[PDB]
Amino acid sequence: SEMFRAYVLERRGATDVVTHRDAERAAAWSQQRQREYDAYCSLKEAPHPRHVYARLEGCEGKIVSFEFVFEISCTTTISRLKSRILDALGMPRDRNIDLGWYLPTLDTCPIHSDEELMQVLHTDPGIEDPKEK
Amino acid sequence: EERRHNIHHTHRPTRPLPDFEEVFERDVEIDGHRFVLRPRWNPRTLQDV
Amino acid sequence: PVQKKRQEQMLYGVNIPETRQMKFEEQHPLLAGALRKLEGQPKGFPFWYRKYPTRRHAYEYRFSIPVEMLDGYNDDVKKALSKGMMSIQEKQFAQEAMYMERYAEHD
Amino acid sequence: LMAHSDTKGIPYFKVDNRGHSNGRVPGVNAPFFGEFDQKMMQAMSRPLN
Amino acid sequence: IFDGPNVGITPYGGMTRLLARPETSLKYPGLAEFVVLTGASLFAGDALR
Amino acid sequence: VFYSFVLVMKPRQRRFTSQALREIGVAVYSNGGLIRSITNEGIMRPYSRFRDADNTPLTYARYIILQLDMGEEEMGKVDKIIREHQDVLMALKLNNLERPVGIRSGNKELQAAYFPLDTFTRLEEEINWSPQTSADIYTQLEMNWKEFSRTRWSSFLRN
Amino acid sequence: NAYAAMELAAEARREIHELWLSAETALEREKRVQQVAALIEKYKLDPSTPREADVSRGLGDAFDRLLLLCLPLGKTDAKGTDNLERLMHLAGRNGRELSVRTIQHLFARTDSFAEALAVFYTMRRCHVAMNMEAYYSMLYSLQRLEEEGWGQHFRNEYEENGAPSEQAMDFIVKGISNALLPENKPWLGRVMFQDRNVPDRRYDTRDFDELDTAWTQRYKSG
Amino acid sequence: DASNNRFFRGYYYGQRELHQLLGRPHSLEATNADGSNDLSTYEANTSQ
Amino acid sequence: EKKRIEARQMMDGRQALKKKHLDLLREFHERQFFFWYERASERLQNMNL
Amino acid sequence: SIYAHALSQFAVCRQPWNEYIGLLTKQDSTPYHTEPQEKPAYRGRKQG
Amino acid sequence: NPWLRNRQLPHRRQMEGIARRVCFVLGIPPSEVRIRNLLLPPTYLDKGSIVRLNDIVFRLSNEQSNLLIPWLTNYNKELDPKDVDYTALAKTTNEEEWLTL
Amino acid sequence: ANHPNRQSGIQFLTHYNTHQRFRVNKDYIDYMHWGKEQGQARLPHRHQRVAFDFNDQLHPTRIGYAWFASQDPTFGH
Repeated sequence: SEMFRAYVLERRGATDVVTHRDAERAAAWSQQRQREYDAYCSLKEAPHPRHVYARLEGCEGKIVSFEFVFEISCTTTISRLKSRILDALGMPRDRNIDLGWYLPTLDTCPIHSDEELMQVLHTDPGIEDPKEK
Repeated sequence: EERRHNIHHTHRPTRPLPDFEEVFERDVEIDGHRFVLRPRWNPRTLQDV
Repeated sequence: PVQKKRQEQMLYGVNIPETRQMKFEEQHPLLAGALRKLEGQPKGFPFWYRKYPTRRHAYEYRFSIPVEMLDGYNDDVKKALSKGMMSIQEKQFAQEAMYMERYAEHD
Repeated sequence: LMAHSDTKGIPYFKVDNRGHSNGRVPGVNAPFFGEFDQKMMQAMSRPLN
Repeated sequence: IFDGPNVGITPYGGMTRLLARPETSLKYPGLAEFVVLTGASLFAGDALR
Repeated sequence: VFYSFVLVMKPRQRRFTSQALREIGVAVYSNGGLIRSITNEGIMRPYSRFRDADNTPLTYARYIILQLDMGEEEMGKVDKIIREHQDVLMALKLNNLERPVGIRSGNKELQAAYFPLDTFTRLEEEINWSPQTSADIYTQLEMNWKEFSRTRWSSFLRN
Repeated sequence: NAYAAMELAAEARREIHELWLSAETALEREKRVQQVAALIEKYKLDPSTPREADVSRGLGDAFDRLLLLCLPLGKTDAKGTDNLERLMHLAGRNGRELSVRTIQHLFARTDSFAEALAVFYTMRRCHVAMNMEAYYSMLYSLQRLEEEGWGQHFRNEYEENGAPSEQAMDFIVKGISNALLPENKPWLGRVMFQDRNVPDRRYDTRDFDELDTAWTQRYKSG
Repeated sequence: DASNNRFFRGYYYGQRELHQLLGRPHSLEATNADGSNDLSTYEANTSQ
Repeated sequence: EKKRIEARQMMDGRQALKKKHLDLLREFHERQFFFWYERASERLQNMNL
Repeated sequence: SIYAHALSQFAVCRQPWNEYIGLLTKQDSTPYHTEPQEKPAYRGRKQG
Repeated sequence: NPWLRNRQLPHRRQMEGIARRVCFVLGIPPSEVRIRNLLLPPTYLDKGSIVRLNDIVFRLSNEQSNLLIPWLTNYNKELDPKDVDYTALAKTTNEEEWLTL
Repeated sequence: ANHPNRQSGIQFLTHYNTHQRFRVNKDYIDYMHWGKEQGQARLPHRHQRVAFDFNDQLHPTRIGYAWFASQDPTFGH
């Protein structure tokens, strides 16, 4: 309730004006929160060094593993990862490859874009047998 | 579950219940092909027939 | 004179019978044990929920607020949710809930 | 305004029991397989057996 | 689905005939062995052609 | 609020205003009730001249807002106490503050069916908006929302 | 830059796994607690640490097993409850939501009642929005505490006797007298039509590991 | 009685009273020839 | 006699079921109580101020 | 199905008839779509 | 009651429970415990049921049983057609629990 | 029926407790503002109808697409 009783009367230039007494304070607040949002997002784009498992869909079981660093600030990153995967599978780098996310819920997604891939890295912490280091 | 917890479905039953381990053979390798799970045929191979 | 006594006894206030506290302690001795450890301290987990099975069951304070939920708050708030602050309609509903509870076969 | 809370809503809290009153329903709860009958033609028919 | 060498039995239902018509040998030589040996699904387009 | 009043009062010397408000307040305490806020406002010019106990019409009057928690029985007593005081020109009473007009109409409330405790906690100022309120409070509101929701449990589970 | 933070975070999770895979009697309650505090203060896992150079970002899934590595709270001080609320606070910043699996084993880790309340309160301070999973996992934990108490009592009186009483027997059969969320009517404890009882018993480290390793094998094969 | 004689199975005066008395559930158009949807509690719990 | 034993079989079934329905209703009320407490706590926090 | 994947690779999806019939070239097509106005209804024996 | 059978034999959660409760009280190792069900026909007792009562529940080799219970050889009673299905029970979904027992 | 308050007629095809629509004490109708979409103001609203036409749609089944995954991928709502 003590917000609504916080208005006030100032004279700006030649004319009378009703303002919030606390308005500037709330502006500082909201601005700071925005800057923290910016920190958070810029930090989700920061280099993410994760261990990559990739399972080729088909009757031939083959699983490729390699350590990959994801830099999601400047599409090209997805194609880098796909180029690498194909390099390990023993196939030409011109294969049209659909990447997909294997969820801990045993579901599956397509990944069409880098901005999405970042979100996949951030959202899945990974599921790992710690015995295997 | 029934195979573990129910004596009346296991021992000398009215009607038979299948055994997973008996139907399937785990981890098979046949001429370059790796099968996670493959069923048990008495002539196991196409050569054996 | 009897009915008059019933309304005079509704007006000034009702009360939950210690009968309910008793059967609460005998039925769910663990929960009552917990509440018995925690008296006077503010609780973030409502252990007392078995004592009040229904919304209607708690009449001692307004808006069906159980007693032991008021532990960590202001005494002003405690007075503002008290019986003295009920409307008359609320008081009727109180008397009704108390009696309904004493004659009910289950909750 | 008056009711706006930091605790998320009923759906997040999953307060409710039951669910759809008919239990498992191919359209609503479970998945739907096969074909849509938009006219009621299969839905009222007489068992020939 | 004309299968069942996968369940350890020979196919039934007479579709064998359809697969052996001299027409099928003309249009899709080898298809008969493909579907009878490999349990494999044929669809509307394949049944039309 | 549970109850509120708007009291249009005669603009007297301050000692008198203070005596009168002490009388109304004590009349509320004796009757076993609380005062959420006693808000003062200035001496305003109303749209209608009021006559006082002297039957002398008045151009100006001091406005005073009461917000009370009582029983509905003994606010009859406080009502005819306030209205019968000589320094009060007019008093209008709001009893609608617990169930105001904008709620509980065809499941308008999401995730609850008539939660009464939403509008009781609140004061009159946020149930009924004053004219000066602008889009600016939409800002403040949320800094007072988020902030609150951060510190509440930690403050409560202290003691 | 933050690539360094992630590297040092790799060494971090290496030694977290190092002490998690131990899981021995050589690691006692006191020793585990102070070893954990040692890790936190080594790698700056306090909420005071800035957003960048936050070590807790690059702990995949080692975060939860580090988290429930805190849980049984040794007998020295009430200091213990802080280690926990440091870790959780960081999650709050980072954005990683706590899995219900994780907090279920978290309660399953609790030794006494005051500790269970300690946990629930702690994640109250940590701005966790309480769900039905929260409540039911807590209740389950209380129930298994009492069941454990009575189990202790009856094995105890069986020891000084040599043959069980009938009370021991029907306790064995129907469980706790007048339990909340009981076994004989299983349809109560359910949330979202899945039964919720993980917390009704203790788990070793190898149990946890069993489940996720199972998951991994399923990926590598199916 | 009600099985061989059509005048007994008239519902709204004879049989209605009988079912009210015996405590069977009853209605206008019922499953059983006489007035009654089902057995009473006594008839269900006791072999006569 | 046969009709009656199966009649009371069904009756006992139904009465059992409404016992079960009773448990479900109790626990529904409990659930929405917890939720109620989550909101009401939050409001009284504010009223403390 | 624990194992059947052999078939899964040469397996065939079902074809998109809904949008194919949607996007067929039509002879009522208009550069800008206008919803029809309301048709006359039956207001009862006195009104028609 | 063919209605009331579907519940009667314990839920898996109850078997977990009983198992670890025995583990607490008797001091038996939780590694090796085997807890099983045996449910017998409602109104009478056939050969099958008695054989799997003698053989499994109690461990009795054929000769010590034939010693102890001579009459089992002459006892031929088997399930009537009406009573065959007492063993097979209705499988009910978890979203369906409000409807059927 | 020319009597006022009897104008709503005899409809059996309603869901109310009388087949005489004008003795029903539940829903009193509004002759001036009603019946844009239903024709006459007497007749039951689109959502309460217990009788259905040949070429008219019947009631929607309420939900309160995920479950069509087996169907035509393009098939909309």
